Amino acid sequence: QDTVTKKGTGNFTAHGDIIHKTYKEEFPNEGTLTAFNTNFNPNTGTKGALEYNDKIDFNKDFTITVPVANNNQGNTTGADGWGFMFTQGNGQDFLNQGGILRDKGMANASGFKIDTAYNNVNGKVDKLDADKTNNLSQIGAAKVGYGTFVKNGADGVTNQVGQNALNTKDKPVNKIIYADNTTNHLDGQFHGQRLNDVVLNYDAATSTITATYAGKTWKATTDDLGIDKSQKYNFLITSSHMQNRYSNGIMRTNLEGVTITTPQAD
Ligand SMILES: [Ca+2]
Repeated sequence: QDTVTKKGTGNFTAHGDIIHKTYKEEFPNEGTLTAFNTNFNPNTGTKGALEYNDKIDFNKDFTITVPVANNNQGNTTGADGWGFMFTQGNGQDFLNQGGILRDKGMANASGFKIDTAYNNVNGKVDKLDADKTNNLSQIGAAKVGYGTFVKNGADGVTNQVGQNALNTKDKPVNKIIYADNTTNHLDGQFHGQRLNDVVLNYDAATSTITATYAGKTWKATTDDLGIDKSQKYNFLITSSHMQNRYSNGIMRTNLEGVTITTPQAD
């Protein structure tokens, strides 16, 4: 099958807390990495998005690949995670309303999240984080989170949709160990603080998105996500760091290896 690919800073628009720089000792194999959440402010928290400049057409196949490197922080102090979000709205709306990583964000937004935080506002826990059976039971110092597709309702409220992870023995099923203390660049164990690909592979014939990350696979249909295949969508890569957290929540990608690949056929 012949495909076309767009990538890199020329094809994404930054919104909010996004910077670019080298990390020579920690990522000597890499060029310019793109960092979210570096504007640290425990009074407000922070957030950022990268918005793809072209529309997503859910009547045709696509594969989206995003290299991510997670903060090496426990789930009560680090960043909220990564939200790979499809929406009729834009990055400006996201800065205004929020995304898919918390309790509520942009109305009708949907997509895949890597949730790296146990979010608790004075004893009120984000609903999906409180799901000890499917999602999350290790809280505090653990660098433990979870993956899942999600859909924001007409009211913005985030709900879990699609399938639980399809190829795992982990308990909870959706678990992701998103970082550890390894600094070795060659070691072949999975290390979520190093760069690892998120792959979103959409099959138009079956209306199904497959998400692969950390060797785990999730699936959701356009019907699960509320996606109208007759309408073109925007795609955003999002991250955020909650207020009242007192160490860095820096989350990084390599934008020149963020690829949006589609058939050359119409
Ligand atoms: Ca969370």
